[PDB]
Amino acid sequence: NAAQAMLEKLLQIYDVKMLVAQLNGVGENHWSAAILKRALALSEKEFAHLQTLLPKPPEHHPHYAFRFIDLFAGIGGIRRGFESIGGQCVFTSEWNKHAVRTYKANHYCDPATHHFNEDIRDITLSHQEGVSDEAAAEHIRQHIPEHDVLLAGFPCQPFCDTQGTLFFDVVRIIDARRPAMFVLENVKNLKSHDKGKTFRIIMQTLDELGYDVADAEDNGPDDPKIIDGKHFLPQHRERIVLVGFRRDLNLKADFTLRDISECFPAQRVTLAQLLDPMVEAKYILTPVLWKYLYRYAKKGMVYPNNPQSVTRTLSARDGAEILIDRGWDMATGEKDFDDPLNQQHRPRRLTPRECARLMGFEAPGEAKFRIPVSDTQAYRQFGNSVVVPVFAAVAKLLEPKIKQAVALRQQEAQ
Repeated sequence: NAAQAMLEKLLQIYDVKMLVAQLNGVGENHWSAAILKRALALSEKEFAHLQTLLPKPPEHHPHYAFRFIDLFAGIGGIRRGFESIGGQCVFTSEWNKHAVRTYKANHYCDPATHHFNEDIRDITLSHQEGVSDEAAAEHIRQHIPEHDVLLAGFPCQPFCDTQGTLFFDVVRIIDARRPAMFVLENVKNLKSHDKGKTFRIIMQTLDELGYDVADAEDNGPDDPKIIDGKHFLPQHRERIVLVGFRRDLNLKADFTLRDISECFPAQRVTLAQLLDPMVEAKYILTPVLWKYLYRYAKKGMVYPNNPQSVTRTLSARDGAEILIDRGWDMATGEKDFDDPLNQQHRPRRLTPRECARLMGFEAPGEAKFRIPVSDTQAYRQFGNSVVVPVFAAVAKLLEPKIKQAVALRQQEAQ
């Protein structure tokens, strides 16, 4: 009966074609989609191999340090940091079906203690005018469990004041559930958006909810709420981070995101360290694509052997945009672009896994991160993601505060 249980979980994540290929790769039996479906309605090493395609629970399972939810979860960028400090994810909302597949491939999700939602309005009922605020709150609580830390990456939309936006849905959820803390991620320029109206309305809304936001009054060009991944990984990637503390709990104390610098690694990961020395040929640019990309570059090239690539930080400006040199001669390209000899040295694109390392989902040298989707979807996913070690650092700063909050409610239960 357990074999049918694994297959249903596997089919949420992987294409039938991939599972069939994986089963054939074990080299014991011949498999097809139809035969796989038959088995879903046969064992030994095949079972063992399929196990390696699913994430294991953390080492401390089933005992967790605190509870959190994951809104606009993507592929789990914000989740990783908090799972790392013993957190239990008890609810995830993510609209993008392919992102959900990558999420499920890398995060253990027990349906007895966790729920997925696709469309958040289905829970908040924000599109239903006739539902009262209290009835909506009661409805939200049916779907979203009690939690200590709310995590959200919401989209930047212009603006009872927040109505007609996804920010409103997040606010409805914070009000219905009153987590001890929240962490919201947003675009670096949030402060400038709509002549400052968006940031002002967001901060005022959060304050009126009863939350103290870290560094709320520190809004100059050195704003500590703006954190760049460049401190952890070799690319410029800034997001604004809004950390809130429920005021009645008095947890904030001296907390400040200025302390983030304590979390910076001793030595930063280099661009060179993230690259696989051997890559499939399909990553080499096609002759036509190189014609496109070359003219663009004239109207980001990495030289992994040039000493500078130990130092350099890729701008904000991967498996398309970021290119790895394979010995193209500039002068020859200028004289005769189609030179058959120089054409053996077209640059290559980053692979999805190298993009995973660039974003912090994958350690240098390692291949633990599961990518169950197409290269195209994977690039999109990594492009849309938070920088993992930024939020791991934030979680580390919050850990003592989170432990205090859990202690408070456990004592509040007596």
